[PDB]
Amino acid sequence: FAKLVRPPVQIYGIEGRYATALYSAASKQNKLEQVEKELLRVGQILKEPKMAASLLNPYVKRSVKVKSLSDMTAKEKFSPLTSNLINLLAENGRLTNTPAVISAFSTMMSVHRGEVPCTV
Amino acid sequence: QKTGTAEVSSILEERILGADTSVDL
Repeated sequence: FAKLVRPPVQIYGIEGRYATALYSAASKQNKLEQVEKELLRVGQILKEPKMAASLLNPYVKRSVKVKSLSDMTAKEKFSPLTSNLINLLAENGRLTNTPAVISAFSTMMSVHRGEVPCTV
Repeated sequence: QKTGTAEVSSILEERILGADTSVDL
């Protein structure tokens, strides 16, 4: 009981593999923008102060949230790489640290372009 | 507690494409 430390938090492993295991196919189809830009919307939807209460409210439940997620993506017009990983985020109660998983996507995307020469 | 995951997003990619194997069991 004397001093206190506060380390930052970003990129870890199972959360980073969620974006790299879904965008790994996007890297071959050139969807890093289709998956990195749509995933950011999930972080803003939970970061929003009016929407943050709806995602953390105890009434959304889990089975009901699965239908609300698919019924929201239908109006959000997500991309071909954002209507599957979205369920995993709301499948096992993963809407608390969901923005940290999107940040790892930007760091993993840098490793998909560094080893891919495509300029003339 | 609420835990128990095994790279589910990785196995899901194989179901949609599954085009990368190198003798691994």
